[PDB]
Amino acid sequence: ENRIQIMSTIAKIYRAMSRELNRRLGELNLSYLDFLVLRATSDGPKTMAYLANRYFVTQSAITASVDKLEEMGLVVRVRDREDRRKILIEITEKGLETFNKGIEIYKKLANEVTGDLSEDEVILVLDKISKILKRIEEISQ
Amino acid sequence: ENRIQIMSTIAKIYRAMSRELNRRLGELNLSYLDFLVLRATSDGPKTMAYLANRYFVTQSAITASVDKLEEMGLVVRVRDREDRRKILIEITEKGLETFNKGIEIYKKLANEVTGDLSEDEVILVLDKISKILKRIEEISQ
Repeated sequence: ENRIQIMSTIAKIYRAMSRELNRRLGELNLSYLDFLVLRATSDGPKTMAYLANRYFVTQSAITASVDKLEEMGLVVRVRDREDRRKILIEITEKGLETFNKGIEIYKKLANEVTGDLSEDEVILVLDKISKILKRIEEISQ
Repeated sequence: ENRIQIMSTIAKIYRAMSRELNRRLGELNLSYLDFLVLRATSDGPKTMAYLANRYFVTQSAITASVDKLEEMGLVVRVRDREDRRKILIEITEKGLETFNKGIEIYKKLANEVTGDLSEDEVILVLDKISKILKRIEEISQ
Protein backbone atom coordinates (compact mmCIF):
# COMPACT_ATOMS: atom_id res chain seq x y z
CA GLU A 1 0.00 0.00 0.00
CA ASN A 2 0.87 3.69 0.27
CA ARG A 3 2.24 3.84 3.82
CA ILE A 4 4.71 1.15 2.91
CA GLN A 5 5.65 2.93 -0.33
CA ILE A 6 6.25 6.19 1.54
CA MET A 7 8.87 4.51 3.71
CA SER A 8 10.36 2.56 0.79
CA THR A 9 10.63 5.74 -1.28
CA ILE A 10 12.25 7.50 1.67
CA ALA A 11 14.87 4.72 1.73
CA LYS A 12 15.56 5.00 -2.01
CA ILE A 13 15.93 8.78 -1.71
CA TYR A 14 18.41 8.36 1.13
CA ARG A 15 20.52 5.87 -0.82
CA ALA A 16 20.66 8.13 -3.88
CA MET A 17 21.32 11.25 -1.80
CA SER A 18 24.07 9.44 0.10
CA ARG A 19 25.81 8.44 -3.11
CA GLU A 20 25.66 11.97 -4.56
CA LEU A 21 26.65 13.69 -1.29
CA ASN A 22 29.71 11.47 -0.96
CA ARG A 23 30.59 12.47 -4.51
CA ARG A 24 30.11 16.21 -4.03
CA LEU A 25 31.56 16.31 -0.51
CA GLY A 26 34.55 14.36 -1.77
CA GLU A 27 35.73 17.61 -3.35
CA LEU A 28 35.99 18.97 0.19
CA ASN A 29 37.97 15.87 1.16
CA LEU A 30 35.03 14.60 3.23
CA SER A 31 32.82 11.53 3.26
CA TYR A 32 29.13 11.89 4.10
CA LEU A 33 29.86 10.59 7.62
CA ASP A 34 32.75 13.05 8.09
CA PHE A 35 30.33 15.82 7.18
CA LEU A 36 27.75 14.60 9.70
CA VAL A 37 30.37 14.69 12.45
CA LEU A 38 31.22 18.27 11.49
CA ARG A 39 27.54 19.17 11.34
CA ALA A 40 27.04 17.67 14.81
CA THR A 41 29.99 19.52 16.37
CA SER A 42 29.21 22.80 14.58
CA ASP A 43 26.75 23.81 17.31
CA GLY A 44 28.72 22.51 20.28
CA PRO A 45 31.20 19.80 21.43
CA LYS A 46 29.94 16.21 21.17
CA THR A 47 30.90 12.91 22.78
CA MET A 48 31.98 10.13 20.43
CA ALA A 49 29.24 7.94 21.93
CA TYR A 50 26.58 10.46 20.91
CA LEU A 51 27.93 10.65 17.36
CA ALA A 52 27.83 6.87 16.85
CA ASN A 53 24.32 6.55 18.23
CA ARG A 54 22.85 9.61 16.53
CA TYR A 55 24.07 8.68 13.06
CA PHE A 56 23.74 4.91 13.45
CA VAL A 57 27.34 3.90 12.76
CA THR A 58 29.85 1.82 14.72
CA GLN A 59 32.14 3.33 17.32
CA SER A 60 35.03 2.30 15.07
CA ALA A 61 33.54 4.32 12.21
CA ILE A 62 33.37 7.37 14.47
CA THR A 63 36.92 6.87 15.71
CA ALA A 64 38.11 6.68 12.10
CA SER A 65 36.12 9.76 11.09
CA VAL A 66 37.27 11.80 14.09
CA ASP A 67 40.90 10.72 13.62
CA LYS A 68 40.64 11.86 10.00
CA LEU A 69 39.02 15.22 10.81
CA GLU A 70 41.63 15.69 13.53
CA GLU A 71 44.51 15.18 11.07
CA MET A 72 42.74 17.56 8.66
CA GLY A 73 42.70 20.14 11.46
CA LEU A 74 38.90 20.37 11.47
CA VAL A 75 38.21 19.11 15.00
CA VAL A 76 40.11 18.63 18.24
CA ARG A 77 39.72 16.28 21.17
CA VAL A 78 39.17 18.33 24.32
CA ARG A 79 39.58 16.79 27.78
CA ASP A 80 38.29 17.71 31.24
CA ARG A 81 40.92 19.60 33.24
CA GLU A 82 40.24 17.33 36.22
CA ASP A 83 39.59 14.04 34.41
CA ARG A 84 41.27 13.75 31.01
CA ARG A 85 39.28 10.60 30.27
CA LYS A 86 36.24 12.77 29.67
CA ILE A 87 36.50 13.58 25.97
CA LEU A 88 34.53 15.96 23.76
CA ILE A 89 35.02 16.48 20.04
CA GLU A 90 35.17 20.18 19.30
CA ILE A 91 35.04 21.88 15.91
CA THR A 92 37.85 24.28 14.92
CA GLU A 93 37.78 27.58 13.01
CA LYS A 94 38.88 25.67 9.90
CA GLY A 95 36.34 22.95 10.66
CA LEU A 96 33.57 25.55 10.67
CA GLU A 97 34.76 26.99 7.36
CA THR A 98 34.75 23.53 5.80
CA PHE A 99 31.39 22.69 7.40
CA ASN A 100 29.86 25.83 5.91
CA LYS A 101 31.15 24.88 2.46
CA GLY A 102 29.61 21.46 3.01
CA ILE A 103 26.26 22.85 4.09
CA GLU A 104 26.19 25.01 0.96
CA ILE A 105 26.87 21.90 -1.14
CA TYR A 106 24.01 20.17 0.68
CA LYS A 107 21.78 23.22 0.17
CA LYS A 108 22.50 23.35 -3.57
CA LEU A 109 21.77 19.64 -3.96
CA ALA A 110 18.54 19.86 -1.94
CA ASN A 111 17.23 22.64 -4.19
CA GLU A 112 17.98 20.57 -7.29
CA VAL A 113 16.24 17.38 -6.11
CA THR A 114 13.16 19.19 -4.78
CA GLY A 115 12.98 21.39 -7.89
CA ASP A 116 9.66 19.97 -9.08
CA LEU A 117 8.07 20.99 -5.78
CA SER A 118 6.79 24.50 -5.13
CA GLU A 119 7.58 26.20 -1.82
CA ASP A 120 4.13 25.30 -0.52
CA GLU A 121 4.46 21.66 -1.54
CA VAL A 122 7.81 21.57 0.25
CA ILE A 123 6.18 22.92 3.41
CA LEU A 124 3.33 20.41 3.28
CA VAL A 125 5.77 17.51 3.03
CA LEU A 126 8.10 18.77 5.77
CA ASP A 127 5.49 19.18 8.51
CA LYS A 128 4.09 15.71 7.80
CA ILE A 129 7.32 13.71 7.59
CA SER A 130 8.45 15.41 10.79
CA LYS A 131 5.65 13.45 12.47
CA ILE A 132 6.95 10.21 10.97
CA LEU A 133 10.41 10.96 12.36
CA LYS A 134 9.01 11.69 15.80
CA ARG A 135 7.27 8.31 15.88
CA ILE A 136 10.06 6.11 14.52
CA GLU A 137 12.55 7.69 16.94
CA GLU A 138 10.16 6.89 19.80
CA ILE A 139 9.83 3.32 18.56
CA SER A 140 13.48 2.64 17.64
CA GLN A 141 15.04 3.71 20.94
CA GLU B 1 15.73 26.39 4.93
CA ASN B 2 12.89 23.94 4.31
CA ARG B 3 14.21 22.09 1.24
CA ILE B 4 17.33 21.26 3.18
CA GLN B 5 15.32 20.16 6.22
CA ILE B 6 13.16 17.87 4.06
CA MET B 7 16.23 15.97 2.93
CA SER B 8 17.81 16.00 6.40
CA THR B 9 14.58 14.67 7.93
CA ILE B 10 14.43 11.99 5.25
CA ALA B 11 17.93 10.90 6.31
CA LYS B 12 17.01 10.77 10.00
CA ILE B 13 13.91 8.72 9.21
CA TYR B 14 15.98 6.26 7.20
CA ARG B 15 18.52 5.82 10.00
CA ALA B 16 15.82 5.18 12.59
CA MET B 17 13.85 2.88 10.27
CA SER B 18 17.03 0.96 9.44
CA ARG B 19 17.79 0.39 13.11
CA GLU B 20 14.25 -0.82 13.89
CA LEU B 21 13.96 -2.98 10.75
CA ASN B 22 17.22 -4.74 11.56
CA ARG B 23 15.79 -5.40 15.01
CA ARG B 24 12.42 -6.71 13.83
CA LEU B 25 13.80 -8.60 10.83
CA GLY B 26 16.39 -10.17 13.10
CA GLU B 27 13.60 -12.39 14.39
CA LEU B 28 13.40 -13.80 10.87
CA ASN B 29 17.17 -14.31 10.94
CA LEU B 30 17.64 -11.50 8.42
CA SER B 31 19.47 -8.19 8.32
CA TYR B 32 17.91 -5.23 6.52
CA LEU B 33 20.24 -5.85 3.56
CA ASP B 34 19.34 -9.57 3.45
CA PHE B 35 15.70 -8.53 3.26
CA LEU B 36 16.39 -6.12 0.40
CA VAL B 37 18.05 -8.90 -1.58
CA LEU B 38 14.99 -11.09 -1.02
CA ARG B 39 12.70 -8.22 -1.95
CA ALA B 40 14.70 -7.68 -5.15
CA THR B 41 14.64 -11.34 -6.18
CA SER B 42 10.98 -11.82 -5.20
CA ASP B 43 9.80 -10.55 -8.59
CA GLY B 44 12.49 -12.18 -10.71
CA PRO B 45 16.16 -13.34 -10.74
CA LYS B 46 18.76 -10.60 -10.24
CA THR B 47 22.46 -10.23 -11.00
CA MET B 48 24.74 -9.57 -8.04
CA ALA B 49 25.96 -6.43 -9.82
CA TYR B 50 22.42 -5.03 -9.93
CA LEU B 51 21.89 -5.74 -6.23
CA ALA B 52 25.05 -3.89 -5.16
CA ASN B 53 24.28 -0.88 -7.33
CA ARG B 54 20.57 -0.68 -6.57
CA TYR B 55 21.00 -0.78 -2.80
CA PHE B 56 24.28 1.13 -2.65
CA VAL B 57 26.43 -1.48 -0.91
CA THR B 58 29.76 -3.08 -1.81
CA GLN B 59 30.01 -6.20 -3.95
CA SER B 60 31.49 -7.92 -0.90
CA ALA B 61 28.39 -7.05 1.13
CA ILE B 62 26.21 -8.62 -1.56
CA THR B 63 28.39 -11.72 -1.76
CA ALA B 64 28.11 -12.11 2.01
CA SER B 65 24.34 -11.56 1.98
CA VAL B 66 23.76 -13.97 -0.92
CA ASP B 67 26.04 -16.60 0.62
CA LYS B 68 24.01 -16.30 3.83
CA LEU B 69 20.62 -16.50 2.11
CA GLU B 70 21.93 -19.44 0.10
CA GLU B 71 22.90 -21.36 3.26
CA MET B 72 19.49 -20.48 4.73
CA GLY B 73 17.92 -22.04 1.63
CA LEU B 74 16.20 -18.79 0.62
CA VAL B 75 17.93 -18.19 -2.72
CA VAL B 76 19.93 -20.16 -5.25
CA ARG B 77 22.60 -19.24 -7.77
CA VAL B 78 21.37 -20.18 -11.24
CA ARG B 79 23.77 -20.41 -14.19
CA ASP B 80 23.32 -20.24 -17.96
CA ARG B 81 23.22 -23.71 -19.51
CA GLU B 82 25.70 -22.58 -22.16
CA ASP B 83 27.88 -20.25 -20.07
CA ARG B 84 27.94 -21.07 -16.36
CA ARG B 85 29.74 -17.79 -15.65
CA LYS B 86 26.46 -15.98 -16.20
CA ILE B 87 24.91 -15.98 -12.73
CA LEU B 88 21.47 -14.94 -11.51
CA ILE B 89 20.26 -15.01 -7.91
CA GLU B 90 16.87 -16.67 -7.76
CA ILE B 91 14.45 -16.77 -4.84
CA THR B 92 13.21 -20.16 -3.56
CA GLU B 93 9.79 -21.25 -2.28
CA LYS B 94 11.12 -20.88 1.26
CA GLY B 95 12.69 -17.56 0.33
CA LEU B 96 9.31 -16.27 -0.80
CA GLU B 97 7.67 -17.43 2.43
CA THR B 98 10.32 -15.63 4.47
CA PHE B 99 10.12 -12.56 2.22
CA ASN B 100 6.37 -12.36 2.75
CA LYS B 101 6.85 -12.52 6.52
CA GLY B 102 9.38 -9.74 6.15
CA ILE B 103 7.10 -7.57 4.05
CA GLU B 104 4.37 -7.97 6.67
CA ILE B 105 6.84 -6.85 9.34
CA TYR B 106 7.70 -3.85 7.15
CA LYS B 107 4.00 -3.16 6.59
CA LYS B 108 3.21 -3.25 10.32
CA LEU B 109 6.09 -0.90 11.10
CA ALA B 110 5.12 1.53 8.31
CA ASN B 111 1.58 1.81 9.68
CA GLU B 112 2.91 2.57 13.16
CA VAL B 113 5.33 5.32 12.11
CA THR B 114 2.84 7.02 9.77
CA GLY B 115 0.05 6.70 12.33
CA ASP B 116 -0.33 10.45 12.85
CA LEU B 117 -1.02 10.86 9.13
CA SER B 118 -4.46 10.33 7.63
CA GLU B 119 -4.80 8.35 4.40
CA ASP B 120 -5.05 11.58 2.42
CA GLU B 121 -1.97 13.07 4.07
CA VAL B 122 -0.10 9.87 3.23
CA ILE B 123 -1.14 10.20 -0.41
CA LEU B 124 -0.10 13.85 -0.62
CA VAL B 125 3.37 13.03 0.70
CA LEU B 126 3.88 9.98 -1.52
CA ASP B 127 3.18 11.65 -4.86
CA LYS B 128 5.50 14.54 -3.98
CA ILE B 129 8.49 12.62 -2.64
CA SER B 130 8.26 10.36 -5.68
CA LYS B 131 9.30 13.43 -7.68
CA ILE B 132 12.29 13.97 -5.40
CA LEU B 133 13.36 10.36 -5.96
CA LYS B 134 13.03 10.72 -9.72
CA ARG B 135 15.34 13.74 -9.69
CA ILE B 136 18.04 12.48 -7.34
CA GLU B 137 18.26 9.20 -9.26
CA GLU B 138 18.74 11.20 -12.47
CA ILE B 139 21.44 13.27 -10.80
CA SER B 140 23.26 10.51 -8.89
CA GLN B 141 23.78 8.13 -11.81
